[PDB]
Amino acid sequence: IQKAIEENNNFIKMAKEKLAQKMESNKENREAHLAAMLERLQEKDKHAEEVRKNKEL
Amino acid sequence: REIVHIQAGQCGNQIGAKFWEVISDEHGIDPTGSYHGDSDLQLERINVYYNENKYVPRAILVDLEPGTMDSVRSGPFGQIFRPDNFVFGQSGAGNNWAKGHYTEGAELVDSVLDVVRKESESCDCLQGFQLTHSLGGGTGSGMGTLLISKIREEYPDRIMNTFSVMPSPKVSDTVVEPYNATLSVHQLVENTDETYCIDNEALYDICFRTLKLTTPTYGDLNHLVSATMSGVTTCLRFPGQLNADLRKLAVNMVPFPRLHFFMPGFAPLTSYRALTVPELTQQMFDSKNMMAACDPRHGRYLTVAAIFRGRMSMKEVDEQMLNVQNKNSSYFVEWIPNNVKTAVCDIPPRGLKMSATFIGNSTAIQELFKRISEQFTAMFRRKAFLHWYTGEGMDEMEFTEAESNMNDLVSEYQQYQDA
Ligand SMILES: *[C@H]1CC(=O)C/C(C)=C\C=C\C(=O)O[C@H]([C@H](O)NC(=O)/C=C\C=C\C)C/C(C)=C/[C@@H]2CSC[C@H](C1)O2
Ligand SMILES: Nc1nc2c(ncn2[C@@H]2O[C@H](COP(=O)(O)OP(=O)(O)O)[C@@H](O)[C@H]2O)c(=O)[nH]1
Ligand SMILES: [Ca+2]
Ligand SMILES: [Mg+2]
Repeated sequence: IQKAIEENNNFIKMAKEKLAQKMESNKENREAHLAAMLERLQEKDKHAEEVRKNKEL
Repeated sequence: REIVHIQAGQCGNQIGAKFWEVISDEHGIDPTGSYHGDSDLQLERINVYYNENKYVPRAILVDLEPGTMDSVRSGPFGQIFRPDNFVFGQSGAGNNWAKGHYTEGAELVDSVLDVVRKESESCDCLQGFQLTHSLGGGTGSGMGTLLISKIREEYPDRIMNTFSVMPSPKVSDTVVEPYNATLSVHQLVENTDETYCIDNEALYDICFRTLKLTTPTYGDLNHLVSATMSGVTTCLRFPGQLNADLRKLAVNMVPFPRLHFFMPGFAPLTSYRALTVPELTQQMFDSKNMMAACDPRHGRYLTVAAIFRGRMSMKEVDEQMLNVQNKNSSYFVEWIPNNVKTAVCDIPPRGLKMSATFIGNSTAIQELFKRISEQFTAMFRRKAFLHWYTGEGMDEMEFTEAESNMNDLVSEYQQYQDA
């Protein structure tokens, strides 16, 4: 009976932990995809600044 | 004097209910526990099975789900049982020996022992216990053998007797029956003094081939069983000389402690006509009237008890019983002299002027263990269906050990068959 309790508990534990690790990895990945996208868009705004500066000469 | 009766699980409660209906009728006890019979023979040994102007079965009803015990309570003699003697859980055992023996059964077993103790404690001189169960399910098999072990610990000098229904593929509920039966047989070998082996395949074939019932129900099978249980307990329950208590029966029937598995039989079994003592005797010894699906001509009798019931010539009984032994002497081991004993009770079963019941300790019972062993191995070699057991905490090694122990039993029977 102790063995059966232990293995049920260990199953819960491992399922809990695996899920926590996937939801964190997923979150960091999604965030990074978004941050990269926004950084490209910001490079473009900086480039448009330079164009308008280049025009002023 | 007193025997305490325990019935566990679906099969165990269903046959146990029928046993109590049948013996209550024989002892003149009505469904309200009142005595309305007309022979003092009925009451002389009533306290063996009944506490006392009412008579109440010394019976404990156990299960891990409520349904069969609800039917018992509603059934014919359902109000005769003491209400405190119904002990049941809710979760069930799922046809799983591990659930009965180790997990669910473990939660309920102490409450069963409380009731066992209360019944034992008002006994003037408890002789021991009789348990009805199947070996193929979860509760009767796993929890029933757990109970037997716990009773032995608390009453180690009392006799333990079982009526144990052995599974068959031909009359089967689940594929895991051979696992549950192998695990149980290992317990019975160590912890019972006497086990009546009742094969569901034998019951079916008797119903189908001999009784001409086209489609047998469990009800049909249990009718057979309850008739046989009545026959085999006759000498416990009525005045007499021979096998009159559980311990005397064991001393006469069990020459080696492990070889305590008996093949019972009943006669008559036919599809109004008078039966003769010759006919009873011949039918009682015929393989087709025996309830373990083993051919006694494939082995030898170590010991036999025969019980005749009804008005009949004691002289002709002794005569025919000597004819069978003298005519078939090779099937009786010669190194146990006078190994067949005969009792006679005047009271017949209901509906019959005359009957006979056979209890054989035959080396042919090896065939029943071998069959279960082969069905166990076919699955266990592929570890099939084991997850149901391992999920309750059991290890494979316990299955290996049960299989070995049952194969050992088979070898032990073979040795004495050859001796
Ligand atoms: C249970 C009986 C019941 O539900 C239905 C009826 C009406 C009868 C069943 C009879 C039966 O099974 O009988 C066998 C056997 O078939 N009978 C004979 O062979 C009779 C005469 C032979 C002459 C040559 C015997 C049997 C198992 C009877 C038991 C005794 S214990 C109580 C049950 C009642 O019947
Ligand atoms: N003879 C007979 N066999 C039964 C009966 N009910 C179940 N069985 C058999 O018993 C085994 C299943 O065990 P069961 O008693 O139903 O399970 P439990 O309730 O967990 O003990 C199988 O071998 C079935 O064929 C019954 O009323 N009579
Ligand atoms: Ca539980
Ligand atoms: Mg069942």
